[PDB]
Amino acid sequence: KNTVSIFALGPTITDDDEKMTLALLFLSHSLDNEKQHAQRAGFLVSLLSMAYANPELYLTTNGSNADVKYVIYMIEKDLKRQKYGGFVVKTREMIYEKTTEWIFGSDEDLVHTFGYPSCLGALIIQIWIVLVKAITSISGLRKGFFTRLEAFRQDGTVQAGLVLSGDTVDQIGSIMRSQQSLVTLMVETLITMNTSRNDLTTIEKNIQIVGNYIRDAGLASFFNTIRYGIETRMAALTLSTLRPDINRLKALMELYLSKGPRAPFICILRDPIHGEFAPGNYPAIWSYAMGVAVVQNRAMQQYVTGRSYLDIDMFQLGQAVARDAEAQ
Amino acid sequence: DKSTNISSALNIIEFILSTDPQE
Repeated sequence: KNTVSIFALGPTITDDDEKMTLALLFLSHSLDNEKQHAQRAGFLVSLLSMAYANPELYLTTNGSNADVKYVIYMIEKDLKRQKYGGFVVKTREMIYEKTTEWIFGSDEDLVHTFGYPSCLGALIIQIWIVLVKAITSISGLRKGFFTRLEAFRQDGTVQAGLVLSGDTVDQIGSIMRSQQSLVTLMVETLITMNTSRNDLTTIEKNIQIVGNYIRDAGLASFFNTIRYGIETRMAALTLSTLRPDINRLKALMELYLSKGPRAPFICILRDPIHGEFAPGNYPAIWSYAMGVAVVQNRAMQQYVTGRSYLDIDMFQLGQAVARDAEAQ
Repeated sequence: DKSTNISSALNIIEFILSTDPQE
């Protein structure tokens, strides 16, 4: 497997002031265009694993990917050395002189007021927010990123100083789309976070909050077809016309249950079965649900208009059947 | 979790199919 270099701070680095500086350097390396996407992704994994106390375990546990083998290189501070603030990339037995130059030689006030862990969390939460729309809805990433960020900024989770450039968010999305490796670790982390314990850091609570938005992304029309077509349990379900599409919806629901905890992230992971959930496959039921939905929900003709597949008869029946229901 | 959402629906569909044989 193509190896990715992950850089982890050693026990020698203790200063909170210093630790933020390394995190900012890790971001810059991820945004360096001279590096290839995979190397840049490894710098992003380095930043994300910074939250976790034992990066090696975090990666071992959640980073078991078929694509990339992660190599962890410890960054330590050597007080003898004068270059690059005494920082060095050292393996247990060796000092990597050239890699030290690569990381360091190659071309603060907030930290005292709010603290290192608060300040890193700003950087790490922004990286996760990119994933909500990066794979599923590339076009709306910047709008979506800021939408989710709004809440965090007001909470003060993300300070105004630490907010990420639009150019930065676009790069992070491209790296995520390019490297499935990144996405698998993030998804697996979320699944390993399913087990509920009081042992969740401020950041891990924040990760799970973003995770709810990331969990069922791209399958929305499937869920809207279920909510406003099947859960309504109106009498039109008996119709012979809807019977084939109802059977398919059954199959897709059963398939989704099959995929397991992985299932919410089908479209995010770009699984082979991810286009089987598209409303074109089951068009009559989708049209009916969209009719019930426009009668039941304020607007939402927004969310579905000028679809090649819309069955006008089913759409109108759905509206009628819902209108009778609204009376009661 | 949409598991309850899917579970509720699968049960509803099975009822619909079982009660109404081939429409």
